Formats: sequence, structure tokens, C-alpha cells
Amino acid sequence: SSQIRQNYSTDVEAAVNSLVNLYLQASYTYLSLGFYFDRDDVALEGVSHFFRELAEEKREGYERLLKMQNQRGGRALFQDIKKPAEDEWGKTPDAMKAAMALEKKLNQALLDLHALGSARTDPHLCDFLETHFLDEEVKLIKKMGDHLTNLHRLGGPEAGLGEYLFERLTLK
Amino acid sequence: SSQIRQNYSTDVEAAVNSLVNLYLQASYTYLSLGFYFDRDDVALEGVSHFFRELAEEKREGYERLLKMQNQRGGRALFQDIKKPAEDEWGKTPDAMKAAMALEKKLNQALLDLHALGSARTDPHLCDFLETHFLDEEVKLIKKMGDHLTNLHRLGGPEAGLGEYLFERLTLK
Amino acid sequence: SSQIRQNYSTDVEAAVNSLVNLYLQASYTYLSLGFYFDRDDVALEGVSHFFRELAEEKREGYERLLKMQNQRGGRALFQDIKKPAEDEWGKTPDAMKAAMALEKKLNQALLDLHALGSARTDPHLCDFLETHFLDEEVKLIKKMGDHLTNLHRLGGPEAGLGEYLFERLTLK
Amino acid sequence: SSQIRQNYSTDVEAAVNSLVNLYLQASYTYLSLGFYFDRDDVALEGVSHFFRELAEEKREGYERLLKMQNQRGGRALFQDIKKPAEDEWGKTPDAMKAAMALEKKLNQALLDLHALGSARTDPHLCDFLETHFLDEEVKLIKKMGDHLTNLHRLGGPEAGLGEYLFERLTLK
Repeated sequence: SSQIRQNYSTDVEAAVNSLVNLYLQASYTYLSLGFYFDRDDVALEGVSHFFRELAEEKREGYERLLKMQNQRGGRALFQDIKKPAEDEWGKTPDAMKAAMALEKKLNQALLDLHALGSARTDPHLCDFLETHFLDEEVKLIKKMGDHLTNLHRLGGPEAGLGEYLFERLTLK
Repeated sequence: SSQIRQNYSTDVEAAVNSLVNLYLQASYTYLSLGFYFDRDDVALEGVSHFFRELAEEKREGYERLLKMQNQRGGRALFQDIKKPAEDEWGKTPDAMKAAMALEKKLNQALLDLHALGSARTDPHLCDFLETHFLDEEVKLIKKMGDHLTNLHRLGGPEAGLGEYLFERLTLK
Repeated sequence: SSQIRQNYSTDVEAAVNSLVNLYLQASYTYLSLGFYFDRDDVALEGVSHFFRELAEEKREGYERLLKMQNQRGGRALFQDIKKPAEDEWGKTPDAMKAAMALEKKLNQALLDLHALGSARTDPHLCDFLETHFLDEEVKLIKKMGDHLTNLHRLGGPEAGLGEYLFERLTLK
Repeated sequence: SSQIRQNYSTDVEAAVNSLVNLYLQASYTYLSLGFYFDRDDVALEGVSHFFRELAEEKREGYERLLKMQNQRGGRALFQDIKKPAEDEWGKTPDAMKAAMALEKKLNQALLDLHALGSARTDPHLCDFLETHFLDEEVKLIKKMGDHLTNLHRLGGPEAGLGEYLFERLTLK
């Protein structure tokens, strides 16, 4: 057992380890996306660089979750980071839909974890998620929402020109 | 009666005065440990300086609590700050156990107060404790938990050398 | 297939993706180690920080590998990241042996990949691994070897005392 | 013959002189493209500037080759630099396909020369090409591959407009 187990339940601990696996699948998916958009047959350095940053944000994510779990004295435990859903992410809007769907899944897992944390009454977990996960997701999901709307706006028979202008002018 | 006071229930107000008294007992206890580890027959200036910092932190604790009590229009009511649980804190590990147990008890009182804040529906109390209490306690109980683990790693037939190397190389 | 892909054979590409998966298992293992050594019953900030930097450096490893595979016109693809071997890593020498074994396994995969690149006549792959992998692992396996020797010079009948000194003084 | 000559085979000298002539054809080709894209009826100062830089990097190439050949006691037997394959290079993608075909042929000559370096046991030649030719051509062939994919993703009824946007937003 652990001497720092002040009010941190075994099912919240199991949920936080499940959340860490989710944030790891997210970092690994944004790694796959980040390098996919740098393949020569895709060649969108800015779309790449955006998902390179999201892999890093999700990496600060699982590092904060593990840091927090050790702060609560929980057992960190690890199971397979199952592979990113596609090895062929397709056009920028397709990949941005996949990124959006991944982040909405991830935010759902955080909202579910806060629902659990408030149900068990674990105020430090509520604070932690509130402080730098729930707002991290909401800002980032809004940013991907703006990107999706701009990619739908730029959609048409000239969609290739759309993706280039999206990348150069929005994604630096 | 207060003219500014809103939502802030009488049981929360009394529990905040109770938390102030607990944070004062804690501060006074860390004053006792802080000067105990500076006694000539104990002589662990780093262990002293650590508990001196905790007395300062638990002082910022009751000061933040009382500033908040006033901001909510609560009467700050001052009860006796009872004598610390010992004045012979003994070996560094046994003193650190007493600190750990005090700090866990203080965190438990904050969680009881947050649970009361939730049960009275007071968001600003919940925010205030989440902002700069529950974070402090979990970081500090973790820091004591690490100190205890290192002291239990160092404890043995050479325990006095263990206490010294802990005080020198962990506690500056 | 790719417009840029020159000389980069199918078995080089398969081996490089296998190396990316190996480096991902390595980062994930140094993550588990890094957070295990931060765990309250383990409490070794410098050992945690050492494996945190190895998770970081193995992350530069797979990111450099993927960057290179893209620069060679490979189709980077992703298997599951298999979990770290066992998460109760034992005492620091037991964990440092698990790290050494993992690192020698990883360096073996680099040497196998360079031998494969030499057997397929891929000079650029030979250069890339020479440039900032083979040196990178040899320096690091030397550093792990130094740490193992120190943890076997220490860590006899004084056991835990030697482990603490090793963390404080060797690992900052 | 030469008092410093060691392991530098007459085959390696003949191949290095052939590579120097080929890097001179490459710089001379990128001179023709560089000034063709500066031409009033073409007017793409970014595409011009891009090929002006490639002519410069291919010059740093043949100079560094000659500097090395003197470093190894070979004789710099120069040959006629044939005119580039066109001067009416056409649209930017169709010119840059020729830039790719040139650079991949230049990279093939490096790989042939490195294969000869291994087949004559010249570790210093192998290192020299590995150090600052092979990885340049790989990074450069990647960069052209990215530019071609962007240009094909900008080729269609939006041609010309996509060619200008490519210049304006990539080559600036």
C-alpha cells in the first residue's frame, strides 16, 4: 500500500491509468499524423507541425496525469498503446475530422473521469482536470473546429488548393 | 449581520474557523518541529529549515483562509491553539511521520470542508480550496511521503548517519 | 511508388519501422521507469529524472527515425507499443539492469539495422545511424554500465543507504 | 605517384572527377533554371531564388569534392560541362520534375561512388560523402518532393494561380 492515499479511490486510480492509455493513444496518433503530413506524397509541413505540437500537448497531458497520480500515491500501471486507427490518414479535412473525433473521445474520457471524480468526491482530481485538461481540450477542440470549418469552406473541386492555403496561411 | 455576505452558509463559516484553528495548530506544530530540529541535542538544520518553511506555508494557509473568511463576510472566530502533539519529536523519521499524519489530517479537514462546500453549494469556497489549498496539501504530503520513504531507505543500524545524509543531501 | 524514394529497400523500410516501434517501447519503458522512481514508495527524484531524460532521448530517437524515413520516402507505419516489461521495477540496480538490457537490445536492433543497410547497400542509412544513433546508444550504455558498477560497489550490506547516495550524488 | 596518395584508387579519382563534372552540370542546370524562372515571361522570383540556391549548393558540392580530391592526392581532371537538357523549362512543376530527375541522378552518382568506395576500401571517401553529400541530397530530394506534391495538389483548372501561390507562400 501507500502512505499518501488520502482519498484517492482504486476505481479512480484505474480510471486515471485508463485515461493515461487514452492520452498515450492520442500522442501516438498525433505522432502518426504529424509524420504522415510530412510524407512526400502528402507534404503539408504546417499540418505536420500542428499535429507535432498536438503530440507534444498530449505528451504533457500523460506526463501531468502520471505526475498527478504519483502526487496522489496511486500505482501507475501500463498496458499496450494500441496503434493509431489509420496508417493512411487521407486529405487534411479527413485527418482533421479524425483528430477532432479523437479529441472529442479524449475530452469525453476526461468529462467521464470528472463525473467519476465528483461522484467519489475527489476534489483535487476535479481541480487538476479543471486546471489543465478540461480547458486544454476545449481550447484545442475549438481550434480544430475552426480548422474544420475553414477546410469545409475551402472544400470543392479545387480542394487541393484549399489544403495548401489552409496550411500556409492558418498553420503558418 | 454582514451586508456583503451571499450564499456563504453558517456551517461553512464555522468550519472555515475550524480550519483556521487546524492550520494554526499545524503552524504551531511546525514551529515546534522547526525549533526542535535546531536544538543542540538534535542538530539537523536542514530538517529544521524544512519545518520552518512548513510553518510559513501553514501561516499563508490560515492567512488565505482568513482573508477569504472576510471576503465572504464570515466572522473570524479565534479559539485556543492547543499545544502540539509532542515537544520530543525524536528521530527525523518519527517526526516526519507526525508531520505526515498532521498534514494528512489537515488535508482531510480540507476535504471535509470541500465536501461541506459542495453539500451547501458554495462554488467560491470549492474554487478557493481547489486553487491554493488542495494543491499545496497533495504536493506537501507527497514531499513528506518521499522524505519518509528515503528515511525508511536510510534507517537501520547506521540510522544516525542516515538522518545526517538525508538532512545534508535532501533537505539542503 | 514515392517520387523521392531511391535505394531505400522494402526490408530497410520494414526494419526502420521495427526500430521505430522498438524506440517507442523504449520511451514507454523509460516513462514507466521515470514515473515508478517518482512513486511515493520509491522516491528517487534523480533516478526518476534520469529515466525521464531517457524517455525524452528515445523520443528524439523515434522522431529522428520517422523524420529520416519520410526523408527517404518510406511509408511510416505503426504497430501497437507493447507495454513496459514489468512495472514493479525493483531496487535501482534491478531497474538499471532492466534499462541496460533494454538499451543493449535497442543497440542490437541498431547494429542489426546497420548490418542490414550495409547488406542492402544503403550508405545514407549507414550515415544516419552512425551520425546520431550508434554513438548515442554507446555513450548511454557506457553511462548505464557506470551506474550499474556504482550500484554494485554501493548496495551490498548497506543496501538502501547506497541507493540513496547514488541518486543524490550521481544523478543530481 | 603523388607523395600523399593513400587508398585513393585511380577508379575513385576517375569516379570523383566524373562526379565533379556531374555536379558542374547540376550547378549549370540550376543556373539555367534559376535564370529561366527570373525571365520576364516566367516571372517567379521565388522559384528563381530556389534554383539560384540549388546552383549555390551544387557549387559548394563540386568545390567540396575538389577540395577533398586534393586532400586525397587525386588529380582534378576536368571535362566539358555539357549544356543543360533544356532552356525552355516550361511550367514550374514540369521544370521541377527535371530538377528531381537531375538530383536523383546526382544522388545515384553519389551512391555509385560510395559503392565504389566500399569496393576499393576507402573509409575516408565513404565518410566524406556520408558527412556532407548523401544527407544533403536526401534532404534536398525530400524538399523537391514536397514542392512537387504541393504543385500537383495545385495543378488543374487552377493552374497558374496555384503556381503563383506556390512561389509566393512556399518560396519566400
